[PDB]
Amino acid sequence: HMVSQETIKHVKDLIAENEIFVASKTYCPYCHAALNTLFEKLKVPRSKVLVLQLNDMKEGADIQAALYEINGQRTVPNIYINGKHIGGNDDLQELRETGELEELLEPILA
Repeated sequence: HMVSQETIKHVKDLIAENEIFVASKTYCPYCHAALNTLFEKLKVPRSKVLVLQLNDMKEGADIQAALYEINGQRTVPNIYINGKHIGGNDDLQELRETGELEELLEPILA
């Protein structure tokens, strides 16, 4: 219970309001891997995805701490698709490999 309810609600809002939400950082190899998969490989429209660079926001550490409380993950990339917690790049690639990611992205690509 490290973070304010204000921050928890704000992060929950970002998760709910955006088709895809990706918590990221600048110069983050695995963040780059996940975004390259989404935008370049799978051609998800960039305008449908909210990407935040935590290290460059005042509220950055606060947002990261909120995500830890919400989903138990402490690292970036931290991905949500259609309100559902995906995880990091490992998780995204695993869903891709089974064919699940295709079905998760379908309603969004429409």
